[PDB]
Amino acid sequence: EKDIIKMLGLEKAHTPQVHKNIPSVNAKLKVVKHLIRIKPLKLPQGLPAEENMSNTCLKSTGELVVQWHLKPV
Amino acid sequence: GGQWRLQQGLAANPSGYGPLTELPDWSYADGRPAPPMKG
Amino acid sequence: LRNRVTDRYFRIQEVLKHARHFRGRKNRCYRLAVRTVIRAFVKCTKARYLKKKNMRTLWINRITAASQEHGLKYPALIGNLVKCQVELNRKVLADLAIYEPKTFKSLAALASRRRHEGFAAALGDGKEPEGIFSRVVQYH
Amino acid sequence: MTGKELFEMWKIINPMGLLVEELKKRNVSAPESRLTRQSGGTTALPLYFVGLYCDKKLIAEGPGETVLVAEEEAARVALRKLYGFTENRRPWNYSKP
Amino acid sequence: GSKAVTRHRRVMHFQRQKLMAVTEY
Amino acid sequence: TARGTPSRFLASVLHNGLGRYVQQLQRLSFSVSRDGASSRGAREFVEREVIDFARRNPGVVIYVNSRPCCVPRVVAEYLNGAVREESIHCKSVEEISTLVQKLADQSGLDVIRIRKPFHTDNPSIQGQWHPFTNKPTTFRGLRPREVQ
Amino acid sequence: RGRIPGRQWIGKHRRPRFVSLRAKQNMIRRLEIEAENHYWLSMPYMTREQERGHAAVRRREAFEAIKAAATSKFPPHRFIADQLDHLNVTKKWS
Amino acid sequence: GYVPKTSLSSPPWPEVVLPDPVEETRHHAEVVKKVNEMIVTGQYGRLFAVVHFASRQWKVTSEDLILIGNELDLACGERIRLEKVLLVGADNFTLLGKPLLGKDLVRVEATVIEKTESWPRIIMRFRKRKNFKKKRIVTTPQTVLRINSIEIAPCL
Amino acid sequence: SSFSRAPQQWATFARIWYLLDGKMQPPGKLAAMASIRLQGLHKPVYHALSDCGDHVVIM
Amino acid sequence: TYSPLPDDYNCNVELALTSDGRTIVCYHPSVDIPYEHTKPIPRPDPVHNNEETHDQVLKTRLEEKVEHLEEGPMIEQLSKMFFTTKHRWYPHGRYHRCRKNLNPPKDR
Ligand SMILES: [Mg+2]
Repeated sequence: EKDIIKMLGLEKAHTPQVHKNIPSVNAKLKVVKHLIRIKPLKLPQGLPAEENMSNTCLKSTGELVVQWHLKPV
Repeated sequence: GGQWRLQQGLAANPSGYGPLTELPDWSYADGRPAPPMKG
Repeated sequence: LRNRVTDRYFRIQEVLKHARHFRGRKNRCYRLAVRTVIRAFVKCTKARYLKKKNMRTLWINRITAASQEHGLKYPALIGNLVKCQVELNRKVLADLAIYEPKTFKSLAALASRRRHEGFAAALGDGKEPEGIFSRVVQYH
Repeated sequence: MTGKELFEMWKIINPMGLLVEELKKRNVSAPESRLTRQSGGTTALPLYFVGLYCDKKLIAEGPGETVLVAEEEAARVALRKLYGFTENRRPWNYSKP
Repeated sequence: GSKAVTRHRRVMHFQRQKLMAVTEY
Repeated sequence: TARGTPSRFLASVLHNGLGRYVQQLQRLSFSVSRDGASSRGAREFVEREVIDFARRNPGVVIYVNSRPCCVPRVVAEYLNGAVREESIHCKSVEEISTLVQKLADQSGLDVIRIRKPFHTDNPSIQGQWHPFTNKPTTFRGLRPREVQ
Repeated sequence: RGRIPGRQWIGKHRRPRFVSLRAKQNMIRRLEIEAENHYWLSMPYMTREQERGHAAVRRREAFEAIKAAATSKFPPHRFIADQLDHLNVTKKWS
Repeated sequence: GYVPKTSLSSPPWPEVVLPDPVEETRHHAEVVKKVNEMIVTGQYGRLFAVVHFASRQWKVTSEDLILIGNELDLACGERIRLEKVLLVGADNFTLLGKPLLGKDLVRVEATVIEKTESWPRIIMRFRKRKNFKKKRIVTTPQTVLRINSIEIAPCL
Repeated sequence: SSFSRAPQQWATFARIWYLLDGKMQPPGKLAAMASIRLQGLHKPVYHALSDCGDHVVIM
Repeated sequence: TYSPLPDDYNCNVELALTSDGRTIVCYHPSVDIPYEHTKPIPRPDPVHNNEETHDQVLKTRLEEKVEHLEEGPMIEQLSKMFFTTKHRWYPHGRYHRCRKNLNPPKDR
């Protein structure tokens, strides 16, 4: 389990990380499900383009927003 | 406690992610923008 | 003897300069002064977390006493303050409760109103008003 | 002068006399002392609060261990409020016109 | 170390006791 | 430790931020040896950057005694009268420059314990709290367990 | 009055530790999180038979880069400038 | 639905009702208008603020002193404008609220004076019967700041 | 307030008496409040080295 | 009407909200003490030291307030007057007095 955790890139606690959705990573996550938390990743808009790289955010509940600002609605 | 803020979308730690961390702290008096920190 | 020790007294003074305010033979006996200074430095280094915890508990106790004197409690006050989109740590709250009672009473009134609005929304399962002082601000 | 008290630089003797003189200069009758709050009257550590009332209206209040020092503190507070040199005054503007 | 079957009931582990207490009827 | 060394309070020397800011550093007496391998950094400093350091702030006077010694030292006096003497024995030019910059930026206060990093002169604004606060007054201030 | 035998945590007659409410709530929330993880880990995408070799090129390139970085170990270069400017220790007012 | 008045029928807390929302909004508008009038007419003095600078919430008032634990990459004698205002108010009125206040509401002006490090602290480790003993001296840089005056604009 | 220094300190740090009536009252709830007011857990200027103890008179 | 806190002690707070939705404004004016909640200050004018034969006899009697005791009863009287413990009225050793900071720093 320690080896799987170290190979999945989860050294520090409370650190987000994105993997694929294939049976291999599925089994690797089922091995350490009692140690980590599995949550899907959804996209409200489109994928970040080349110009929308330095302006991005992960947000809560897994919502990779493409346009993140510091101004209220 | 910070579990109530998990349902609104502002995470649970106010010292990170939001208008209190990404916003520049200090600035000049004439109007020049302060250089962002390395963090 | 060849190139022996000729500056041992300076090391003794450097060690004893940290043991100039102790009781007993610890301020004169080097063999015991070494251990005394070692333990003193170790405790002074390890007591930082203890000092932080003591200050935090003192701030919490002051906030609780102020809330009990005004007419509320501590957990309800903390919840209503964290549910009103206002980020104030315990230090500024204690400083206000000690020096500025008007703003602390205003905060207590706002907390009581927020608690009443939350209770009303829970009993009504809200639908339409959901609290006047509520309405979280969306930052995109 | 930042943070210093007014009468510490003035050092008066009878605050009540100057207070009643200023009140007579402001078309005011005469102030009278009333005991607002108190705690411990027979112990070695007493506390009193004397409030100066002018025409059934409070103007200031001053604490003290006895009644004389409390009335003196109340008169000092009233005289400092009538002169506009209090702790809630406007700070000095250290800028250029 | 004791065996798997004994007469003195033998108190279970802390995690096993927590699991049996949280999964009651 | 704090129980073995004296402490002080955090305050200004003569309120520099209120009115106008003045330079706390006054004189800088440098002692660079003529010959030796222990004052090369000080020699290179006096050769290349002492003119720029003197022209940066006109309120600081630099004295170069040039006394043949073995340990190069520097004397820094401030407005309050404190004299902090440090040695630049075997140091590079950048280290000496950073040291003199830190000496010019600081004042004459002691480098002991800070003791409460925040200091205010008017702490009470809306009235300092007293035990009689948040307590309503009864009719005529009648104490409990009385008849009149 | 009541005495505990040798070590209240190991051995035969031990001091029994019980469960309160905080531990029960923690176990409940952890079981809920684990059930949510089980639900989110119950749907693949490529069904194994559609990934015979999609990202093997990147792995091969990374392995070649690691091999090139590990096989390029050599002592650093040695210049005369250091040996020449080391003579400046006894520098005078020149 | 009718229940007799006993010991456990009615809740111990008094039943609290809520007023009309329209009347409440009207009262709030009247109060904020009175506050704006009192601000524009000049009836305040000696105000304080809670500036969140360097992740430390201070009681920034008129003529005060603060100390941080780092540097600001600025020369001694430059004015610093502080933002992130979450609470402000002189006497008889205070302003709050949602994360921050507006940038045109509160204008805090600070000034750097002294730039000194700190006292030589001691960090020592030790273990029993293991010949383990470590010791260091950490001298972190600090920066002394001083807030001049705090202005307020009546643009509510 | 506009108070000085010694009168302000005497008004801040001062002993305040209290009256706690009994008659059909549990001793635990009364003793809890009595000890809270004796230690100083009802004032914001609470401190162990300040010696801000008050007086509680339980009848 | 509705009030979150009783507006009869300390201060009178009035909660409000800005129509914009980004700030909270509260107006709390100061509250004074009415005239019907105060009592007249007593004036203890005690005078029982003057007579008809002499006039400075009262001035002579004014110098008759002196009483001497040892240590036990004195500490007991101090403890019963100040409501303290008798352990604090005893002297201290010189080792606990030479290390006393006679000139401590002062703030404000
Ligand atoms: Mg045993």
